[PDB]
Amino acid sequence: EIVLTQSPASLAVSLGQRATISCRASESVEYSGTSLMHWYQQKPGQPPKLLIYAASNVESGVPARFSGSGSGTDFSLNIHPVEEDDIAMYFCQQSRKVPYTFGGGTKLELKRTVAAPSVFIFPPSDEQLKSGTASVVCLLNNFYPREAKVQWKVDNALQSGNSQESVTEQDSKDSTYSLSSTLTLSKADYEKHKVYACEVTHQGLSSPVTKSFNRGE
Amino acid sequence: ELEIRFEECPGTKVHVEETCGTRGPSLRSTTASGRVIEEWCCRECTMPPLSFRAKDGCWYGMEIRPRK
Amino acid sequence: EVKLQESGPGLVRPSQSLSLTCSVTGYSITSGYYWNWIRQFPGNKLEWMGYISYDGRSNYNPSLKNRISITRDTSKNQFFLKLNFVTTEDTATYYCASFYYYTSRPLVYWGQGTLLTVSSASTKGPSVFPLAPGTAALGCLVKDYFPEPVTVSWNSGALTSGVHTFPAVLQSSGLYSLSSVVTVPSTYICNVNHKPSNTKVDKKVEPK
Repeated sequence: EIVLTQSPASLAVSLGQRATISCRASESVEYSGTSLMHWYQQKPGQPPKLLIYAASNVESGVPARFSGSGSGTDFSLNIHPVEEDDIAMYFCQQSRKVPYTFGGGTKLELKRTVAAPSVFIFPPSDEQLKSGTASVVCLLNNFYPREAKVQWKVDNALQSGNSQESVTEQDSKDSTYSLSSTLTLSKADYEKHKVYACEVTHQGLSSPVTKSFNRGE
Repeated sequence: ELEIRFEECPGTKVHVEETCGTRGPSLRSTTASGRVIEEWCCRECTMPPLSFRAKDGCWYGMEIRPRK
Repeated sequence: EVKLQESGPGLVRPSQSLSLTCSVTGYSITSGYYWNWIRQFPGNKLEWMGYISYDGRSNYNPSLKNRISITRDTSKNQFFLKLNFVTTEDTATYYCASFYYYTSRPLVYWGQGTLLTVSSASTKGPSVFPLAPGTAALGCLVKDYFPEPVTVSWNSGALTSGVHTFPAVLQSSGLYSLSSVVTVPSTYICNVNHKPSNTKVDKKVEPK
């Protein structure tokens, strides 16, 4: 099986700057002087879209800022100038030998200015407490960079193993991320403690911010 | 063997229109990537359209042009 | 117009059989193209499974050449992915795709994709709870459902700016949970649809 190694796994690039992804094949992909190597762009929630075929031919409808080069076992996709549309995954794929194989993909992220998260905490609905468990939710809205730390505090007792996070994809308009952390506790353990706190650590904050509440109003 | 056949190429449709381009090089119904060019035209050509069935697919007569 | 469309069951229990359909529109599957099946695991690695030609010749990925068939219905203009048995490792999004024979064989056409989850867990509808409150943030907590996905909107698709619907997370209970939020100046109802359970819930979030 022809193994395709893509590099880098991820790449952050600011608007207008050049972004170049590389693909390397375990063996030669040439056949009859043609590079049986193709490039695809995939957005979230969508199938891959053909960008470059035969390693250098830009498919109809694809903007001129894309280009491909290489031969043999080494190929490169080039985007310049990078635009906002271009935030996506990018795959190389060989069709020289069967089975056909893909690279691991390269996630393209956009660079922008620091944006601190707006932090919100939500207490468990008592409709959800009537059910028998309790989920405290903490929201981190519209921040950049992606790196953000969430830590839960129950009466300032540090928690572990009882929370689950989830981050959105880089927004198409403002290039920010958003995060949700959910603290799941038994309704028994929930009604035994007093102050629930969420402590967020982000580059856009001078020091970790905490949003809290007490059970009752 | 190259065959002359009066029927539309697979995945394509021919519109008789004054708006069409003039006669030119005979084009294949699929691009180099293999994408079908769906809509074709012609100025005064009669249906069904002239096509060539070749080793690599369906080609259209000189009178039949891509719509855009 | 050339269109490829997948369709399938969505959830299948382990060791059971899998059959997915790809319906082709605007082109006969008995001409020109090789009709392929590609799947994308979680983590986004793509694996080519096999094809069937316009002649009805098939070729398979050796990784699957004990359980896979790729059949076709020329009268319905469809081709199918047949997997004799599935494991939990076969959870992925399954794509159909085609390449023209007299080319460098790039995959020019793709289907929208279909999500397939393989798990012993049973289908269950979600419970929707409110996330109640300068700028204010509210939302809806969609908890304890299976399988994915859910679809959330706000005020029947009118409210669309400032909305963030998060990726689901798999709880230790084997069921999914996600939240959908929207920021707003200080009526709001989330619309949540889990079609594997025919659940359509409206829930109004206003603060106490």
